[PDB]
Amino acid sequence: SPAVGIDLGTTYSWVGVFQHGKVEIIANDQGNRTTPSYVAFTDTERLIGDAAKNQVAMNPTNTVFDAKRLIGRRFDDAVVQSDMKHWPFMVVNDAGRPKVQVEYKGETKSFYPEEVSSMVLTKMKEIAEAYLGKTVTNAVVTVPAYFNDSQRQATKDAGTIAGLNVLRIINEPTAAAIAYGLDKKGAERNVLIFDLGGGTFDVSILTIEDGIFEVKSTAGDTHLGGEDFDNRMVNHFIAEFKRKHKKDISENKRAVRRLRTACERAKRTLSSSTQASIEIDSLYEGIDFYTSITRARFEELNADLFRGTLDPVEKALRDAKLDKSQIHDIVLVGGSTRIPKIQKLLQDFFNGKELNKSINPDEAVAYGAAVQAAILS
Ligand SMILES: Nc1ncnc2c1ncn2[C@@H]1O[C@H](COP(=O)(O)OP(=O)(O)O)[C@@H](O)[C@H]1O
Ligand SMILES: [Mg+2]
Repeated sequence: SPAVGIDLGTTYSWVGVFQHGKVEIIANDQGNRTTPSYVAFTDTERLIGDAAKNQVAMNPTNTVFDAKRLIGRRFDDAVVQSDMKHWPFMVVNDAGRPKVQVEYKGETKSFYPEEVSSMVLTKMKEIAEAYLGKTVTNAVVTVPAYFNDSQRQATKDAGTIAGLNVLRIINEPTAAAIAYGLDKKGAERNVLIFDLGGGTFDVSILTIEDGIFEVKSTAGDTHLGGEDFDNRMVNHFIAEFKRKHKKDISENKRAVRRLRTACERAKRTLSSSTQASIEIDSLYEGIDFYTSITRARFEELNADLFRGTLDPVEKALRDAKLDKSQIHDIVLVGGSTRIPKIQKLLQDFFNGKELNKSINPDEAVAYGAAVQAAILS
């Protein structure tokens, strides 16, 4: 039976299958290969993915995201209490365990983090069945290497709730290394995984000896990601709109959301183009917002965030007791590592060493998990 590899991402989720000697990162029936890790609840329906993300500004308190930051954790955990101040949805305590509380079809309902993630996994399952034309049951699901047993068990539980048979929970940096065949290359191999996603930055140093993976060190920032770079763009354009129209759009949640979406899309374009256009009809009080931004300006807006990603690299190397010259392979993971300045900074830091980046970095985890799922099935 087909077995799939699932990257259950903090902000975006991906599903691949290894067939015929190739990995297919599977598109949904609108052609999109990624599913935002969003679930929403309304008067009439439950919405997953982009359908949930697209109505977040009209339905903020019943639109849930970031379940991966809660999954496997206890309610009184410092990080849970810290994160809850930034979320517009309610997190309640059920007997020590955090639950998200929403209104759903006119009734108050609460869900464990793994139930929320299972709804995202249900969609991934359906996407893969739409592509394969067959029932999909077996899956390998990835987690951050620092996840503990509770978080791993809760992530497996989300798979089970979704109807998946989770063959194995494996680490995201190991999935990435597997995707590049780094366990099949010789002596010990020191591998640095540089994983910059939508909300989190993870650096891992693995050593692979006789095909055995050992996590030597991890570092990073749990609250640094692409959305911070989008944030800097949003603020930049809110200030521009105010300077040009003497109007502050900050308190119109729908306007800011439309600006944010435009900024995220401009950001992606700036990874392959030196400029990007912003085109928003009726952004605020009937005023269109047609403008542009250069790649240089985007880099300037974020210069300290980009440069600072090197400090967790240095720390991970110090903890692994390796010099930078002892790294055999550098692997780029997460959508944010497509940013040319981040690539330049990292390659410069490694004295010109070529990066592993031929696999779309935001897809490399699902790619590796798909390979592992075929091996185990
Ligand atoms: N071409 C691109 N250039 C810059 N950033 C991108 C590009 N493609 C995706 N991203 C960013 O990658 C981040 C999400 O990465 P991903 O690994 O797909 O999600 P997760 O955060 O769940 O790991 C987002 O901030 C997104 O805007
Ligand atoms: Mg990712």
